[PDB]
Amino acid sequence: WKEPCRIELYRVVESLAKAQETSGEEISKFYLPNCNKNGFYHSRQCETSMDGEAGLCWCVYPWNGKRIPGSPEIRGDPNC
Ligand SMILES: [Fe+2]
Repeated sequence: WKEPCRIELYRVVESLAKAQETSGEEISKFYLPNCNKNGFYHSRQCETSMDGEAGLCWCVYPWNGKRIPGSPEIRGDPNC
């Protein structure tokens, strides 16, 4: 797609909404694609947190949102 992150974000949000309907426990962290305004992926991708815990972050190729091999994953800005 020309805006792969934007498209994925919409789909993930829809899927999350559906999952929450039947979810056996309230999920307070989840991954929403972190998109730039052009519809691609920010180099940094972070888990969304709603529980006062830092989300995991990792680094991705902006054109596909796939984790860069050998790049770090930490609960903080990995400095991608
Ligand atoms: Fe970026």
